Amino acid sequence: STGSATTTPIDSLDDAYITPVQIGTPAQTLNLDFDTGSSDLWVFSSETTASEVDGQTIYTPSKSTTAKLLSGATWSISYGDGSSSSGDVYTDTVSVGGLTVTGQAVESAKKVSSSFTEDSTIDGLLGLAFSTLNTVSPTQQKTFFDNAKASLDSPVFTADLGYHAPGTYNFGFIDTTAYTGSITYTAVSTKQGFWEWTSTGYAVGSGTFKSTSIDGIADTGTTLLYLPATVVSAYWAQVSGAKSSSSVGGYVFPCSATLPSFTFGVGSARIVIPGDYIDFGPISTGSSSCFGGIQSSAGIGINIFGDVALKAAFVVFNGATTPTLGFASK
Repeated sequence: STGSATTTPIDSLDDAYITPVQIGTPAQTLNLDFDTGSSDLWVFSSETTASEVDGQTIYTPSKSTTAKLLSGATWSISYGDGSSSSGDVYTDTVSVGGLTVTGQAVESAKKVSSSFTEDSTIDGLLGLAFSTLNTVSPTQQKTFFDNAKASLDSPVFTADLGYHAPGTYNFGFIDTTAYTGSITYTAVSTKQGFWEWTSTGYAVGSGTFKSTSIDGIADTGTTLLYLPATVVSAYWAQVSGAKSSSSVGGYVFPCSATLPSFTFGVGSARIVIPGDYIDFGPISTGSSSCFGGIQSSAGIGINIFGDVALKAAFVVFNGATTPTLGFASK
């Protein structure tokens, strides 16, 4: 089997991408944030505290003839940005782009943190990291991909995120028309539960490539590119007037600037992030100070190849017995 679904930016900045997901019978379609940095499929629901729902579409398990409460199961998650959610668990039929999993754990939120409530465009998350990170207790549950894998034509999914435009998540096949050149594959460590890999270096604009190992995670659920402070300083030094602002929370730059590209290495291959992809717009409405799309990871503990990086590539998440990642230009 295969599946293919379009993923759409939630706003004009590509702050996140939403993909429609069919849950239950008859189908209830929710727009979920596919997140290769986490491993829970959780949704706003008829069980979510009413004051914490503000425009999201909800899953109502009592209206699904295939929903079954997973007795005694609860979940609770906290993300790297400070947000969190928790609740109970159903199993139900879940389909993405024509690919159907029966008995998928659907984690129904009873509580969500304010950042979720405040974003009416995201109805929940669909985790695509390794199932070892799934938070369901006392019996950990499998991700959608883990459940589908054995049925897929090939045990892979691909992320093809658009810049200021829709893109595609495919399951079970490589669309060889979706990229240019070849796909360069690189080793993955699953020891932390992430799609963790090592970039071979970087360049700023037309500058020389710096060969240096940068361990990080391929994370579709993170907006920005978080890299070591040395790398980030070298980038923003090429933007007149750019500076790190403690009060804003990162590097800012004059909105009048033209940003240089940023290149990262995948083996001997190179992925070029155009400068425009690094512009996240005014820090507050009407400001002439703009927020940068490359930020320091120094306070995180891990480097994160988020959407800023991934949207410049066609990315293969190869879930073979020994997982690997592939990157192609497009």
